[PDB]
Amino acid sequence: EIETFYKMLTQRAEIDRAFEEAAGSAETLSVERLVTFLQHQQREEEAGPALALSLIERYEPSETAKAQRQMTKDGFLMYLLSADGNAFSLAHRRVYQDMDQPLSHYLVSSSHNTYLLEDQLTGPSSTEAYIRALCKGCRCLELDCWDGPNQEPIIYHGYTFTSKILFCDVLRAIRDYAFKASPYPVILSLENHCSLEQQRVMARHLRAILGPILLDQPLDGVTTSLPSPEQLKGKILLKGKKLKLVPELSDMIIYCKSVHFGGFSSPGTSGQAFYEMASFSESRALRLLQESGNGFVRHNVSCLSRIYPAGWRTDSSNYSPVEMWNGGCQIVALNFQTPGPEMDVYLGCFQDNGGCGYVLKPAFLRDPNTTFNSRALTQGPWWRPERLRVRIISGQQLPKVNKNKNSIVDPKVIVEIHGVGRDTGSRQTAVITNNGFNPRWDMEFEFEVTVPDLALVRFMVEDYDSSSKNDFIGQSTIPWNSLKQGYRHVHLLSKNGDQHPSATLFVKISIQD
Ligand SMILES: [Ba+2]
Ligand SMILES: [Ba+2]
Ligand SMILES: [Ba+2]
Repeated sequence: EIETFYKMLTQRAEIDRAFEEAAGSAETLSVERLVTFLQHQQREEEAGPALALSLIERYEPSETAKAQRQMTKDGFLMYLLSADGNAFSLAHRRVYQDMDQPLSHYLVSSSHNTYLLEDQLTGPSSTEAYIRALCKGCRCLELDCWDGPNQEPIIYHGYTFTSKILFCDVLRAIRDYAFKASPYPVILSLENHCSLEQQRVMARHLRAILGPILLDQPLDGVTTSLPSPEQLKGKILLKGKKLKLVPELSDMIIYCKSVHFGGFSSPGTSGQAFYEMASFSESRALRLLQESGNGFVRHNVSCLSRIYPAGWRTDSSNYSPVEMWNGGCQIVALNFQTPGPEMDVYLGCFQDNGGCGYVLKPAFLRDPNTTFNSRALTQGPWWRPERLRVRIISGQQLPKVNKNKNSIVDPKVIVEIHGVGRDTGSRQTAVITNNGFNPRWDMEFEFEVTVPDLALVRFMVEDYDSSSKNDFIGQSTIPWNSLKQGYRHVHLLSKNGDQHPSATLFVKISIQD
């Protein structure tokens, strides 16, 4: 029993099976057999002895098998539960993309009314709100500045009862955390309602506090395009109105001149300058995407566009970012403080490219001569249908969503495809009753995805309730090109984006053209 029970608890058939298939009759996987697994099952492109051997050196527990270039079932499991066994590509968990193009070519992690911790009407504001966001990799922040007592500018939500904070205190927090998560440029959106004098104060604080991090002069030779993330590495840049407004501030706006949306031109008239940025509410954006989908896309190739949540979302709720990304919208601002599927998708996207906060758009979204319109799909390089098969096998140590600490979870799994409208889909498994430790579903879903470059696959686990809304247990969102094949574990995250140390899903993924 102290083995029976013990090791029976700690025992997974699906794993046994997998090893068996891999290893066949042997009690061990030889480097050769492992390589075959890595290739045939895991579809690793760098599949080979070098890979195999590192996996064994890295994960094999038996000194004998290790020394002898072999993997036991235990090392097999370790591997599968490791960062290498993660359904989210380990290789993409480091900056690996081209960081030398104009900013407008990247999707940028952006926050809305960053200072807020809760609702838009009366909740608190705090420097913490800025620290958190920056710690989640956010690059684009928002400061709503108003005149404050003692000639000290404050920040809060204009015309509301939201609590207040100091512009200067905010600046220090930003300075301290701007690059804790990424070395790439941070952009500060200043919504300026300050008197001339206090505007002067702001400028003083900016210079004093940010010091040399602040970008206050154009980049040398940057003439026809926005600089690249690499060129602006380690810098903070301001976005706002440029010449009611003191020069001290206006002179600091370099590549992000706040501008009213004109329309989409083409030549050197109308469709704004690269160093100028327009903003669109959630609604206007949709309509524009609705009527002038390709115009927007094309507009977005050389220009940065900021989207922000509809005014009615006083609860700080969030819209779906995907719909904006499909149009090439880069600065899609969300309420970082609000847990939900929207932020789940948001942070899944930005976990890519080493989580640096700048994720390179697909090529077709970087072609000024683009005929793409996610809303009216025609043939083009973006069209590359794939057949995805996901098998939800089992779950391991699913957290109790909390509740009257006595009931046991009755887990079910939902799998969703987010992307161009035609690709969006969702499927769910059955509910296993009373088992969060090791529910087993062994259910498979298949999805057809025509524009994978814009897709994301999301796994969600709920605790089923007949009497009410199901409790969210954990989640994980993976960008299409980071989705690893074969047998893998999906490491579940909490509402708040936190990693759940031992809560996982064991799955088998296969992608075929
Ligand atoms: Ba604002
Ligand atoms: Ba129960
Ligand atoms: Ba329940």
